[PDB]
Amino acid sequence: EQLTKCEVFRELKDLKGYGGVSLPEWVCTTFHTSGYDTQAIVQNNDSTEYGLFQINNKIWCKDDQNPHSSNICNISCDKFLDDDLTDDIMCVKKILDKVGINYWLAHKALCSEKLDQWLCEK
Ligand SMILES: [Ca+2]
Ligand SMILES: [K+]
Repeated sequence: EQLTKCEVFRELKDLKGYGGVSLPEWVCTTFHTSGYDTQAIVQNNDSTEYGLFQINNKIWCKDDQNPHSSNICNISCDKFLDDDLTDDIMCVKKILDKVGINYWLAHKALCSEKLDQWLCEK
């Protein structure tokens, strides 16, 4: 589904403060990672990134292109293409505990300033 700014804000609530990443940062970073599309798939050769968070199948989750992934998150990648972002968040929380916010490249380029464009009021 195609989510909006504030939908994302609501829905990423359990991520608020985890890793010292605020909700506004994540709204921005998700926007600039998947365009708020929960079914977004990016792939090459090679590797494929899945969902709101563009969680990859090289080390994070398993799929048919890389069934031999380390599968850190202990899950099928395609669980990251439905609307329940509960499992997506638990995996992002693991990406954060081991490689940090810079897995998401949009964070530093696009979401390191003008965080006022990413607020949801009331
Ligand atoms: Ca999911
Ligand atoms: K979109």
